[PDB]
Amino acid sequence: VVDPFSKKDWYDVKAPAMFNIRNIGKTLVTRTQGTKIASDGLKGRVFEVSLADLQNDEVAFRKFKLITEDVQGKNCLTNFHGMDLTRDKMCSMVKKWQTMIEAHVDVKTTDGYLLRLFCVGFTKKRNNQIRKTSYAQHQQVRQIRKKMMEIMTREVQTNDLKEVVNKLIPDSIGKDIEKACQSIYPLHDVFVRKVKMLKKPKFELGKLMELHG
Amino acid sequence: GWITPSNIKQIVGCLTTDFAMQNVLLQMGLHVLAVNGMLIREARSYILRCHGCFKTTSDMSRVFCSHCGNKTLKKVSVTVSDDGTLHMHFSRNPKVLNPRGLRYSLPTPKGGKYAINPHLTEDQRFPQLRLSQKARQKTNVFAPDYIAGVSPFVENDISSRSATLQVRDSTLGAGRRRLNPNASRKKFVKKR
Amino acid sequence: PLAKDLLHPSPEEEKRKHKKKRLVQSPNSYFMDVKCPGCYKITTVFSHAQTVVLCVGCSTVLCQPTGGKARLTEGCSFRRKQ
Amino acid sequence: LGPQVAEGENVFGVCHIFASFNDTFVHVTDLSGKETICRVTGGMKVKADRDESSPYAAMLAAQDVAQRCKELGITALHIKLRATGGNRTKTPGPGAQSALRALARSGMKIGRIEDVTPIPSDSTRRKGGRRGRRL
Amino acid sequence: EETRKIPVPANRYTPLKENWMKIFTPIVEHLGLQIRFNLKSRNVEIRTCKETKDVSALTKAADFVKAFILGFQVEDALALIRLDDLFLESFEITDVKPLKGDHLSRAIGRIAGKGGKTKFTIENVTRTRIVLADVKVHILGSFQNIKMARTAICNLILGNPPSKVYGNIRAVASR
RNA sequence: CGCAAGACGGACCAGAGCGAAAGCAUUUGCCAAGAAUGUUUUCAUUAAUCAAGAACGAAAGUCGGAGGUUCGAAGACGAUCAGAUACCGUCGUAGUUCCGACCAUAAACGAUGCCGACCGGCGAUGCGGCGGCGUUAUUCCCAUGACCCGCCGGGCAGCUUCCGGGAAACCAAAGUCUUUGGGUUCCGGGGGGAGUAUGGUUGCAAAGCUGAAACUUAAAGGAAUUGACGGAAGGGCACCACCA
Ligand SMILES: [Zn+2]
Repeated sequence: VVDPFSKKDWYDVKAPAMFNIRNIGKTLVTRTQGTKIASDGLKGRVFEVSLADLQNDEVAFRKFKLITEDVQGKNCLTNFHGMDLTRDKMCSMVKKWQTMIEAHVDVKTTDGYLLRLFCVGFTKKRNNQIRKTSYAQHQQVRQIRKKMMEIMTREVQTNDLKEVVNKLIPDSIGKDIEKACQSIYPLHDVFVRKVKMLKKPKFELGKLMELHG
Repeated sequence: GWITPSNIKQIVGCLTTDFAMQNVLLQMGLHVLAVNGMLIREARSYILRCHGCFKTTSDMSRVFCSHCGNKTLKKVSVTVSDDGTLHMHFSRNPKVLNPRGLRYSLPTPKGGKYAINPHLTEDQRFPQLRLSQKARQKTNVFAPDYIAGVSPFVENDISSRSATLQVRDSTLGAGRRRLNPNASRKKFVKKR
Repeated sequence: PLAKDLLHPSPEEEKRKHKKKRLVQSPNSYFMDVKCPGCYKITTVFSHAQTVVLCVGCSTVLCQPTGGKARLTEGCSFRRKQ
Repeated sequence: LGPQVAEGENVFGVCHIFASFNDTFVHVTDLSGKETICRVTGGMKVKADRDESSPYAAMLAAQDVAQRCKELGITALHIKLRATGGNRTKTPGPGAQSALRALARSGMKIGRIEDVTPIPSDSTRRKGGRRGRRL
Repeated sequence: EETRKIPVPANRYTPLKENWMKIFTPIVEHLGLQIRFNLKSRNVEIRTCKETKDVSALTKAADFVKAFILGFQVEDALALIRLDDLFLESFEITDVKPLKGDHLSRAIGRIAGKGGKTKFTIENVTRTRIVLADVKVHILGSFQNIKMARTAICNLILGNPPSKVYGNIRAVASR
């Protein structure tokens, strides 16, 4: 009986200021049906946006996640929520005759955003290596896992999100660990494979306004 | 560097596409042309120098040497100008300069109709082992005279004694030749 | 094959073998003679040393115990006792 | 009615192609995914449960939603292609691979092909026995 | 201009360099598409152009360069460009029955046969073409030709000898 | 998009490693063990194999508790066939999970006791050590890792071979055996009856360990070789086949 898309509306998603592109798509929202507010039904959605759909000089085997927190007259003013890699890239990296090394740390930001960072780094066959295998002994792996736990402990702790996200976008963190682990066992593809989001502060409007402009 | 589908045709003198022909010309200082109507200035190709007896041949097809007869030919890239400035990138990298997978014991020399000696020289008399012509041929699936009859692929040869002796293509399985003999093969393989 | 004088082996081979498996057992370690540069005192340390040989008047480590041979410290040379 | 957008600028959506062994789903959503735009099940078209997981039933579902997609201004799609995963098979079937090629020619601008299959790291007991099951 | 990209493993790299006229020519000519192999990401990546005629000239080009990555022969992969409905179904060899150790490696011996004779047979009688990776079984054919390619494949790798499989194909191949 | 409960630790995962054997794969910390390598440290025959006896012992099973996601013997349903209570699917108890006791069997396998000696090669790999031109850790100062070449020792494995064996298949041990003796433990005597009966013993039970005879029978069995026939499939030929 009822054609429901006459009862809809159309909002715009707009990225925060770390990225070149801001308006990156649409999002359907049913209007206020008296009781439930149309802004209320929008207030928590996540957006699995890639990298080259946000910053143009960049390779898009990475992703980001973004919360429509505020509804300000047909704009989704959008926060940072999380980060992970493309599963095709993940399945591409895990070869056989090398070693997978991981670590995970729970770090706070300076502004109350509790993060859980992950790390993935692989051993690297040398450019004169003849042995098919490139494995690190288990104590070498516990060394490398500690610096992986060390480097991304300080950098979220020292900073806030607007500086942390900017470290994520060229993966400034993972390029540090690559140089910092050459002396133990040379690594190959060291990334922050995934970043979770554990807790948030009380919500601040003007923090988000300054996070856009 | 894309392809941008025009560039396949963009990939007094002479018109030779053989580098053994093109090498001798520019060392005299003889500017020639090609199917490209412009003259030649750059000659980029590959030759094979014997790592054993230091003997370069312009042939890229052979894998055994012409002077010493070993498998010590290695890939050598050249760059020849119109004047004939021979400057050759000898790849100084010990992944190629390597004695690793080079010593292994060989089976007894076997003589018979179906013996397979492990291809040492370029001309020792192998027995005539050939594929059956109903197996050796692939599909010319381009050709539109194609609809009538059999399955959408080539029929596999399960009948002949070319298949029972497991005769394979000499080009097929070449990546297993590059594997060193003394390695960790899986416990249920058997090659040729 | 089949023709080897075991009375007279070649010494490089005899150096190459495991120390118990020679014709007659001759071990591989020796005595180095540690000359610490800071002091003047000649100290004699075993080549495959275990736990730390200190300097007497200087309280200075001359060697650290690794697996097979001991590692010296910086600048401390040695002279092999013939 | 809908996205009042200039013509060089696409209005992306997200299409969920769920494969099974009994049917295939085609499911066009928001970029968030919380609203879907239209869900046409692969066993809505063919009235034969034998043919419910057909490539042909996949074509008929995907043509009837790119009709509905183009109806509502969605000119482009990011495709989250999906198996059943978990304990059972991990790779999406040809009935998912069919509907992909179906709404490619139907005028939808196809962007990123995404493999969202539920994969376990380490799962519970397989539904089959120790002896095996036909698959 | 829209594009597709698709990865490569390291054992499938050297087949591309051996076949970079034969994968090269039909994509660029018969479909009007542009093809690269990004070595900094090691992916094969094609895009459309102005000379791209068909709307789905790209989609059936991706599956051709997918099937070559999945180990299929070059010529036998070419018909994905041409024929309207060829497909592929991929397997985990342990998705049917939990083999392991050498009981896993004897599933490969049954499903290959001596000299490939069992693989060569099921391709002939079920109008398909299959490729065995280690834990992975990839089949390529029509849908009903696929649906009775899995069952000859599934029933080799839960115990039955090839002769009971050879008999039980042709009772279904009659229809 | 959240919340919860329990199991699981894929890919990495290798003819790699460890453990007496069953067996063992998320990080971190703690608790004690262990081989191998290194030794110009110590004791100076302290040993090898082992009836009695003892610890551990896959899965399933039995009692208590706790926990009950997945899967699931039994059981209850619903379905194609001349026949089916079977090959199917839906649920699903016990169990699969943790803790405390029992229980002691497996195609527990290398279907191959343990210790020692001798007897052909060849590289690869795991761990430790030794030596060395080189390249990278931003070079460099020595470090120390990461690779690279070689050597030693003990490992898991290969590959090779007219060593010698073997009924042969095959084995570098299954060799050094009529030219028969290094030391030592368990254990077989044509095939069934039968691992049954009875007795003893352990256990709550299930069962485990030990274990016959009367009687019956001319074979049973092992390797290797040729066919036959296919309700097995394809290639070649034929107007006693087909197409036109
Ligand atoms: Zn030569």
